Amino acid sequence: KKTPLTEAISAADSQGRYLSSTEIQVAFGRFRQAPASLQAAKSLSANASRLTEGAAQAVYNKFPYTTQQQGPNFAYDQRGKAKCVRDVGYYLRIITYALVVGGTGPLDDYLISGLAEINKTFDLSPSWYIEALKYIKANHGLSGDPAVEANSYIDYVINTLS
Amino acid sequence: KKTPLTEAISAADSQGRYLSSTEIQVAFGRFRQAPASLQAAKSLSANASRLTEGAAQAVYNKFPYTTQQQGPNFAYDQRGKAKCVRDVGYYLRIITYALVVGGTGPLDDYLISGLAEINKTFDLSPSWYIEALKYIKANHGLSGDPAVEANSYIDYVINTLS
Amino acid sequence: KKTPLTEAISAADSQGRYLSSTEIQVAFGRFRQAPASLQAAKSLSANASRLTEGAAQAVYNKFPYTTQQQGPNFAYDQRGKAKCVRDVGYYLRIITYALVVGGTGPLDDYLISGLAEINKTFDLSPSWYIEALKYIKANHGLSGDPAVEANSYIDYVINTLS
Amino acid sequence: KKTPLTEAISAADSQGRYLSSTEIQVAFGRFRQAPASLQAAKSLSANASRLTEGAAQAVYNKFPYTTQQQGPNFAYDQRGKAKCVRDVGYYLRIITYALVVGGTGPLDDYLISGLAEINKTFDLSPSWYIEALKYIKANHGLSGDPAVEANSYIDYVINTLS
Amino acid sequence: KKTPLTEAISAADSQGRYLSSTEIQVAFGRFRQAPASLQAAKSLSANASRLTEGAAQAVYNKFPYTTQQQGPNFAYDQRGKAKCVRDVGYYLRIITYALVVGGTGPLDDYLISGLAEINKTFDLSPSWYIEALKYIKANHGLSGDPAVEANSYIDYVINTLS
Amino acid sequence: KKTPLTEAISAADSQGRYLSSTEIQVAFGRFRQAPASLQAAKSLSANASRLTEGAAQAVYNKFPYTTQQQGPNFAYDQRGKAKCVRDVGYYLRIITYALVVGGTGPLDDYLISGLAEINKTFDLSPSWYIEALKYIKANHGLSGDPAVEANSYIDYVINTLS
Amino acid sequence: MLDAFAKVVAQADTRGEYLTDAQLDALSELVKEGNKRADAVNRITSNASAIVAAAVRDLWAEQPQLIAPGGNAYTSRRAAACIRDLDIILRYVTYAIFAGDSSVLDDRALNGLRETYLALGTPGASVAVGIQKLKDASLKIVNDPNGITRGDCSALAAEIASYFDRAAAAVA
Amino acid sequence: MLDAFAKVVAQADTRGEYLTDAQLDALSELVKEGNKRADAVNRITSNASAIVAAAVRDLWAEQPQLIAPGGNAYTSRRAAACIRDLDIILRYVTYAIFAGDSSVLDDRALNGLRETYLALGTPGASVAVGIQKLKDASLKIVNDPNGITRGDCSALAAEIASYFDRAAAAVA
Amino acid sequence: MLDAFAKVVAQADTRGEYLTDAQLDALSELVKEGNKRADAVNRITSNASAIVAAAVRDLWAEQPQLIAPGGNAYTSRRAAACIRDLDIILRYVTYAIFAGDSSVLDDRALNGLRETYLALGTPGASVAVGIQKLKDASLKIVNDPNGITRGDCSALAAEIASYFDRAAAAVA
Amino acid sequence: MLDAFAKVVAQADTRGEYLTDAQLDALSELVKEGNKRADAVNRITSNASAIVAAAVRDLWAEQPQLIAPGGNAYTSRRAAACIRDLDIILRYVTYAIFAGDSSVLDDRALNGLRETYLALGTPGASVAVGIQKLKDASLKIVNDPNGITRGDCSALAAEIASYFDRAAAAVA
Amino acid sequence: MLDAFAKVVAQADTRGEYLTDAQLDALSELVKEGNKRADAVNRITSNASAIVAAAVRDLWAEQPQLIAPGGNAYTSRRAAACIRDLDIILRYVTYAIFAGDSSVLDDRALNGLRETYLALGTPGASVAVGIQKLKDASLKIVNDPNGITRGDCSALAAEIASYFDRAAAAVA
Amino acid sequence: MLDAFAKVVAQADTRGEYLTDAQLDALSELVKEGNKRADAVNRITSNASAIVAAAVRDLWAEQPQLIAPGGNAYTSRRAAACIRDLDIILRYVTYAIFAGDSSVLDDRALNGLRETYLALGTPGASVAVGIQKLKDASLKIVNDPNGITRGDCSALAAEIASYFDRAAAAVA
Ligand SMILES: CCC1=C(C)/C(=C/C2=NC(=C\c3[nH]c(/C=C4\NC(=O)[C@H](C)[C@H]4CC)c(C)c3CCC(=O)O)/C(CCC(=O)O)=C2C)NC1=O
Ligand code: NA
Repeated sequence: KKTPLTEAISAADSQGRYLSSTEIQVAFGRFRQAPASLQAAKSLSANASRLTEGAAQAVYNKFPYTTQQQGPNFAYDQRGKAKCVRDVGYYLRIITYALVVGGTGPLDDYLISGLAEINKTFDLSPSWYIEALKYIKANHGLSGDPAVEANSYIDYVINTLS
Repeated sequence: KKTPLTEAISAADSQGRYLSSTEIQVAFGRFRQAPASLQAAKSLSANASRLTEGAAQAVYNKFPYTTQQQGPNFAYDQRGKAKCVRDVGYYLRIITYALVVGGTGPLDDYLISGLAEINKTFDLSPSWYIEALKYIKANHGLSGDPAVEANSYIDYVINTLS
Repeated sequence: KKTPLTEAISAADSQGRYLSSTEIQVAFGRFRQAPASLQAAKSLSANASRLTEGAAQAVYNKFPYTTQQQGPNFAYDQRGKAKCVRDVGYYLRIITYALVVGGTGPLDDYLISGLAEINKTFDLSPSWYIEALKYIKANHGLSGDPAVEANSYIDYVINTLS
Repeated sequence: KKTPLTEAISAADSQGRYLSSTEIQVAFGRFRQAPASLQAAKSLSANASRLTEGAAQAVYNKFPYTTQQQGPNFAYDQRGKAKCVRDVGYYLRIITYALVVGGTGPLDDYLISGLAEINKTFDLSPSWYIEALKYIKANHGLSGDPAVEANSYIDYVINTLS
Repeated sequence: KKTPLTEAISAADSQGRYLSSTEIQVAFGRFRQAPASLQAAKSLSANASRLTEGAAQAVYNKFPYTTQQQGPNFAYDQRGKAKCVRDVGYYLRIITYALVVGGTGPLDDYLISGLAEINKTFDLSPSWYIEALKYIKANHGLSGDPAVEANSYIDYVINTLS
Repeated sequence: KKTPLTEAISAADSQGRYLSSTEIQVAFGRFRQAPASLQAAKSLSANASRLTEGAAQAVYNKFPYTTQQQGPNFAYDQRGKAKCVRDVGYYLRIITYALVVGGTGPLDDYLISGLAEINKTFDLSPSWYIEALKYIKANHGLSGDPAVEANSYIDYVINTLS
Repeated sequence: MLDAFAKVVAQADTRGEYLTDAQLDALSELVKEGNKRADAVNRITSNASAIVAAAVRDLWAEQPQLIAPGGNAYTSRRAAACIRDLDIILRYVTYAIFAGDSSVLDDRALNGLRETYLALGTPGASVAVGIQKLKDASLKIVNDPNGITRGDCSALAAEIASYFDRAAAAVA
Repeated sequence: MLDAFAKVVAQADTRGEYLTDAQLDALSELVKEGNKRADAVNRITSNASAIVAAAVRDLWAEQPQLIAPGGNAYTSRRAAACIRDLDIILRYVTYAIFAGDSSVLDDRALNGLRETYLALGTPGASVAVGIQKLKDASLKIVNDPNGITRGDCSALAAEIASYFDRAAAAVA
Repeated sequence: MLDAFAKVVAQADTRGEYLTDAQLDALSELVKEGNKRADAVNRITSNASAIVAAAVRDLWAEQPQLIAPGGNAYTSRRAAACIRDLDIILRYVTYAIFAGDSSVLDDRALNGLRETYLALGTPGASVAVGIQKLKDASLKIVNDPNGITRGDCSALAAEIASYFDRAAAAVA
Repeated sequence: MLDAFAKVVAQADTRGEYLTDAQLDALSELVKEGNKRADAVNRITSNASAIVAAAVRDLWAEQPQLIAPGGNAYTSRRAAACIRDLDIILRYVTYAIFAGDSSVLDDRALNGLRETYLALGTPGASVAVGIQKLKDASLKIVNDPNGITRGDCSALAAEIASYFDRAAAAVA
Repeated sequence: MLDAFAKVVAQADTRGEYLTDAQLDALSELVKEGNKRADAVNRITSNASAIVAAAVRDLWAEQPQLIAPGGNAYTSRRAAACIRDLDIILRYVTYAIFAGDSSVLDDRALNGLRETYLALGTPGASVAVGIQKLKDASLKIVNDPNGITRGDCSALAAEIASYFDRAAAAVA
Repeated sequence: MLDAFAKVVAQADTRGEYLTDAQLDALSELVKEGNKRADAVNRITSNASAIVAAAVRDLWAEQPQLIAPGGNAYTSRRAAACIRDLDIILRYVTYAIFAGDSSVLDDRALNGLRETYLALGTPGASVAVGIQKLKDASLKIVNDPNGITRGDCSALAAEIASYFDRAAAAVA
């Protein structure tokens, strides 16, 4: 929901006024940056399989006990690993949504709100996902402004987990 | 107060958040529009006398009774004419401020808040200042985005007077 | 709505209490005054045509451009003139309503609320109606208490327009 | 300090409004009534000692046990008797105050606010004072409007006591 | 409604908390005390007839005018005495309810809330029921903890009436 | 702060009420439990060192990576291990506080409030401390009522951790 | 919200017309009867505690199931609420008499009262009986010929009766 | 909060005394001049907008540093706020005239206004001059012989002037 | 609440899918026309007071019974309320243009607006006519070839027209 | 609102009767078993996080469409809200066991809860499956024979089951 | 906020130490005399009306200018306000007795009270005497040997006095 | 409240002057370096949790009395409130970088913070050290030459350091 355009509207509406040249400049900066964004989102979408699978394995690599300890919260079995790949896929997919709209809105509404309660209730460690997000940042291969904005959403999620 | 940069801060702070890439895109379009809009206040400043003196006469030409009706609110005398040219310079100068900050903040804080009370109390017709504003828009000589943004601010004041 | 009787009820009801001898004295004063007001309204009703036609004529004499400049806000045509004498009749008829009830309620509810927005939106000038009301005060020919109370309602409207 | 004049002011101040002819008529009604109101006050004060001692006596006759039962709340002795005539004098004096200002303000503020808490705490029966107030009504000897208004404040206290 | 158990719940619910060992100790306190409370309630119920008629007669002796003066509020007729015994029976029965739940809930909700307005409206003296309550305390014949807890509720109602 | 006696006061004060037999029964059940709680407190204090060392060691054996991975949040060095045993002591000492007061207040105020923020900021896994509390529960050797009230506060902290 | 004068003004504005001479003389006739109207407001107000107490007493003596255990008016809180309702209704009726118009009664007191009593389980028809007794006690006090300048008040008494009847109809 | 009548009542309550005949006659004197008191309230109110506009216009003409860029009354919002302060003071003064007591002016307008202007940076002495111009314009309107039954209003005029001087002394 | 990008993203999340290449290009085609979108917002906003004033003036000329005594737009408060309504709709329509999605207009302005007018007695069908006048004047201002880089805005104009037609359909 | 004692008192007040000797003796029997009641409260509360976590885990594994993209329990916010619902329900059930009465469950948690889920788009029958799983796990913990004085808890266990079944049936 | 147990815990946490064996035994002996403390609370609470009424009665008999016309406790409002203040303090004192700690009295009742009586003009010293009379009556009711198990409450009675004294001190 | 452009505009309005060419050109230089500024906001924001975590870790390691029992940062709540304070300062410093002006830091975070710490007994000098640690970690992250178009950011890093110093001087 939170995009530069919706934030612009919400602000003007809460002040009961028309959009001025201030909010117009918001659209300029958004439409200027959006090709870099929709650019980064097209690459992350194509590389999503190898990125989520590699992120899940990198978590296992830094935290090998997650594939070893017995319990529903862990990836000791196929079910656990499938749950982990699926989670990492959620993170990456919603991160692309944020790129497509140019704001953290999708991250806030679909991923981050309620996340700490989820990670607490199911004994999922935030450090697990931080490492997966670090691997994505280290392997998505983006460059220029698409990489800078993609990394700021990744680090946005990292900041929430820590 | 209200600029692209302060509005972005105000939104993030009211929501208790660090700035995100949404807000950074606000600074991007705004730093893109500034160089031009800035020089476009240097033009308006260098021409302020001519534009103000011209705008005041254009009000007299369209409403000649303002130069004849015997009353303190009118420009029938020297004192009245000085007050009028002063007012027109106030509008133009604060409009140039709006160009400088890329927002209506200066117009809202220095000019429009309290304006209806003023014009009612001192029996000053909004139609006088609309005309003045129309002359400025017709004669400021600006081109491109500088003209458009300046004209948006001129019509912003015209909108609050009608 | 706002009359001596209703304000007495509203004040008591906001305190959740019965009327006392205070509110009776309010009704005694209103009833002592009603006769010279009721007959004021009877005089203003009979002379409404002469007062409103002359009131608009007085505005044209002081502000000749209102019968010359060719815009929709102006009485330069037969249509403009009809709108103007119509307005003045609205002012006068509601002023007599205030006399009938002994309070500014009808003026507040039917005339004054939103009036500043009307005059702004349609480029009607408040001095036009202030001058029309000054003419009505000088020519209604009432005397004694009715003239005083009617003039208070006339000046009440003038106070709103300035 | 609730009077016809303070209520008019407070109502106009609460709405941020100047006084209008509505409130002027309140003052007219108050000044029209004040001669009768003050006359009732002057007669009640002159007969204060007779009315008070007689009202206290009417209570003793109506509730004889208030002079026979031995307790702090009873006038069985001279201490209670002094308290009782003092109390009855408080009621009558504050009642004359209500006539002076033409409103229940003095009664509400000096006598009635908190009265049920004092009676309950010190085991004073409200019936005792209703009987005394009845005797005052039957024995003040006022006629016309000063009687009607005096009896409305007497019945005002009686109502609060029941 | 107000019991040790419901207050424990209402405190934990108002803070969104599960019940902890604090509220469990509330239950232990309630259960340790309940046999003594249930003892007093069974005894008062078995002796309710003689305590109720006896208490109302103690009022008649203490205040003979109640069986003597003629009025709706007085027990001078059979209608009045019936009402009186009913009221005393209400007080005593709701007092046994308090003992049954171990709290003032039944007294607050069924008897005390609105009691001051009832007694004032129908000219019933709090002093009449204080004497009835004093009689019940002096004659219920309880000992030990049941007497202590029963008297606390008796003194609770007396406190309210004074 | 949160004890059976302070909750009883807080509830009565929020209702503007004196204490009643309800709150007295709270103190009764609380004075019934006291000897038990204090016994568990005196034993948990004498055994605190062996419980704290053993609980940390139980975490090391369940999650061996906590003594291996080289990072500030881990107990791979002596500094870490010291921090870890310090934390278990904090949990244990404040749990005994909860027994002394018969309520979760000390746990809420000294340990739990802001605990989740700390574990996330410093990358401390809640499973580490849950496992330590499990070791304390199965090794304090308490019996009877001191056992289950001690285990309730233990499971209380475990609930805020999961 | 409205009194007798504002009502006519409000009706005149919807037609955009001045008050006719007939409408003014009618309003002037109400002013002439203004002292009788003050007497009605002062007399009902000066007796309102007794009027209400008599109303709930007679109503409860009439329908003992209301105050019997399990009844809508049983316990002190609900008895006090029942007393307060008949007081509130009488208070607004005194307003309507003072205004010479029932709008204050309709707008602030009666609107939604039927639906309110249904949601409560309070017998609205039993409230109507209590309102009838508020009316009977009030009219006898208004028509009291002692201590007042003797004259005709039948028209005002009919108007007052219409306010009570209007309140009794609106509760069920 | 208090009018002239309530002021006397309150003072008599501290003594626990009934009002004397001199006090009852003093207040009866104020009732007799109530028409003059209503004219003064009506006349000031009826020209309130013009009185305020003239007070700020003349004040600003004498002290142009107030309106000049950077002045306390510079910008449209502070210019309006300056107009609003004088209109507020004029409104409360008409309350006091209507009441015959300055308590409403003291309790609701003057109390702390001296310290408010100090915190804001508003030159209180300039406000006092603006009040003095409200007073001069108001008294001229009150004492206007046209359109009124000619009579003596010098006592009322002096009462009005004290209210304005009180307000002027409270801001400096 | 939603812009054109979030509309696509929200629909993708319910499917749990990444946006396709065609979807990203389709959205990218929109961003490339961002300057025409910004002109439509700026051009309508810069003329809103004149657009609304013309709309209500033409509507009341076509339907004089709205402003005749007794009409829904008679009295200054109702007349000003009617002007505000058309200005409110115009404002939310420029919101929708700016966002490339009508959700802000649907959720915050149009949702339940017909039922509000029916409860008020405001002729919704007459509001629809007033909306159509806002639409004709806005499109004429948006499509003005003077003072702007000449180009094709027909696709955007159709989109702007759909927001007005949607607003009109909601009240007619 | 009510515990087991207050429940019997509320019914006796509507009849205007003292409690019978049998009614008192029944309540004295609930008091004698209060320790088991406290154990059931302590034991459920002490395992609430694990009971809720296992309730939603088994529910979502039995009904994977709920957490699949677009499902009601999909996204982190809705998955958390679903956990909270079962946690809240279990919390009110422990209130009900502690009070020996279901009024706190009915009045505060179940009242209108069915309709809430109907207006939210939440499958009520899925909540009931979640509640049934709170029941099974809780009873297995209440009846855990280790670390507690052995005795008969079958009647209390049956009362605990009725609370869960009451909540499951209220949401279906 | 604190009882006697939490106060010792709070001081031990600031030192990061467990409670010593003596500190536990000291808190144990406080528990062993909890019945006396429960009586002190119940006896004062059961007689709270008579204690307050006797306290104001003797206070006003000692200081007649408090209730004389103009007095700080003259008029019903001030007389009820004076009764209320002593009742509030007495309740907060029984709060302190129950907790065996003065925090609830200090934090919620005495915090800012002396300043309040200074802003009001109320004689703190007269209030301090009323408190002392609350203490006087309360202590004679706690120490009353009839209808209670004979024993030694001197330590508790000393504790009760310090709370009253604490309250008297903070207002003088 | 103000960005770098508004602060110069606010100063010019107090003079009633247009900006000089030097003032306009100076602001053009700021605009030209805006990419560096955006990186500074992005880089500090993208590391805020790590920067704050390292700041309290290094502060509490240099001053263990803060975390030792009884210390100001002892207990989980006060440790968390201490982390929060550093996180808030860092957030408002990032606001000041983004705006090129400290007004949002001064008005919203720093105004009265020294008095707040004194009232709580929090060592203002210890907070300043933590802010210095916030500064050092943030500057090294901004000056990180990796993954960025290399350039000179020394003037911006000098400006960023002054916001931290300003906050540090305001609590010490
Ligand atoms: C819910 C209502 C309720 C309350 C409040 C209550 C209090 C209470 N007071 C007690 C007795 C006792 N009570 C007192 C109190 C005192 N003896 C004196 O002579 C002093 C005047 C006074 C000082 C306060 C003493 C000294 C004892 C004996 C030792 C003890 O048990 O504390 C006991 C133990 C049983 C007994 O001996 O009576 C209880 C439970 N019981 C109830 O059911
Ligand atoms: Na004009």
